[PDB]
Amino acid sequence: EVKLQQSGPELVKPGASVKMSCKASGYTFTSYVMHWVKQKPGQGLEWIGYINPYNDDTNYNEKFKGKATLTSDKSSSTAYMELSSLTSEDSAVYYCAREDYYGSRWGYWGQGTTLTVSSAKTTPPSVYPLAPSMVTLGCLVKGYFPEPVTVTWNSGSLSSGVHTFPAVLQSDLYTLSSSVTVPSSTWPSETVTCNVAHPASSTKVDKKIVPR
Amino acid sequence: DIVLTQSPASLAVSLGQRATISCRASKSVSTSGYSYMHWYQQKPGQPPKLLIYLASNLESGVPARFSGSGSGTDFTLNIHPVEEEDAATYYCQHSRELLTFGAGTKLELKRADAAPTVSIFPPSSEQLTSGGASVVCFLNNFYPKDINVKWKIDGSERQNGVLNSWTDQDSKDSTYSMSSTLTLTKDEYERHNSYTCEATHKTSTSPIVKSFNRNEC
Ligand SMILES: [Mg+2]
Ligand SMILES: [Mg+2]
Ligand SMILES: [Mg+2]
Repeated sequence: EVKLQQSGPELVKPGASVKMSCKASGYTFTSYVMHWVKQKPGQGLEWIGYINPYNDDTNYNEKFKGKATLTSDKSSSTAYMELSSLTSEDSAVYYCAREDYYGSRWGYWGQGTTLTVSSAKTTPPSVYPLAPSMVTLGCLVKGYFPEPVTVTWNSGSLSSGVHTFPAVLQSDLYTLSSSVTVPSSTWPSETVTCNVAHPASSTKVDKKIVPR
Repeated sequence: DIVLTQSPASLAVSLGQRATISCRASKSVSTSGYSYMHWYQQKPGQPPKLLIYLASNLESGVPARFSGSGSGTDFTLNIHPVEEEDAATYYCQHSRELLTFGAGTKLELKRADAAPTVSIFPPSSEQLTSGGASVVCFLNNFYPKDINVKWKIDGSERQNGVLNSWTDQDSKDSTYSMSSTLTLTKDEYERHNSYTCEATHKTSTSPIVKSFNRNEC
């Protein structure tokens, strides 16, 4: 099938330039125009511009004329976006999308690349188990930078009763928590464990929830 | 120069009701033949998804509960019957000249009022021995979204070092959840005996409170 694979999250310092990629597969690359969109947390979709990979023609929303440069490489079936003169206002999720011949509809989208433009240093999380009919257990992931972290329980086995809350930034560090609810018969008779990944610091930590 | 005005910005509907979302344009988007209006659905942490193309064509793989209509200057997206999974933001879109997205409509589900299930956690031993102390309070699966959390130590309100975080509306049951964390130093924590988080919510007249005594274990 058609697929659009965007590059992973990026943290850059202010003033820098960054180049995101959008790797297409499952179709003839040069036949379709590719668009880019900006979306800031909890806000609408802002069109950036497009690249026609067949002739490398481009057009931009005025807002990004100075800011964004779109390119494509026919060999690698990859569209690129270069953002320049970065500031914190450019921190956002960036999406690529393919425009279809069928009514100019955008039927296929990349998963999104999250950009953080920050001066703060990369820092791994400290993971703390929260131990105390159903039982709710917890996992505190404190003092990391940048986003994202990935939390799971029993490697996804307990996905059902889980709430992983959005990270909150304080003093240039993020903190979040995750709750899991299970039957009081299952715990502590069987082991529950939160798994936390912080790719930016190459961190994979497991903490078993043990009664006090 | 075609301006898209989408309305309403917010819509709350009961399970089974009809939702209707409108998008109008300053000029006709249908003068050359087909109507260049598309509709998208976006859920938190996901890219937008195409629902309807060219005003009224249902995209492959999307359910018949969704339908589009209109022509020229006025367009609607109808969802009927509305399901719990439809909690999302919906966008209209036009290209032709300057590609433009509507401002979006956030669809929220209505449901029965529900008190939070409140659970409170003392700092883990691992944290205390690194010199810190976070007291965590979960307030889970409640409705409606508005809720007040208060922290008390030895029977009196504290406000410093409190961080709150809220989830989006649940896909399955349409409830909301919240965490509140009170952070102090290890030394500060060990100077007090009683810790309390209390929720003021629309369901009860009295607040829901959970507490613990540091010196239990
Ligand atoms: Mg979906
Ligand atoms: Mg219920
Ligand atoms: Mg002190």
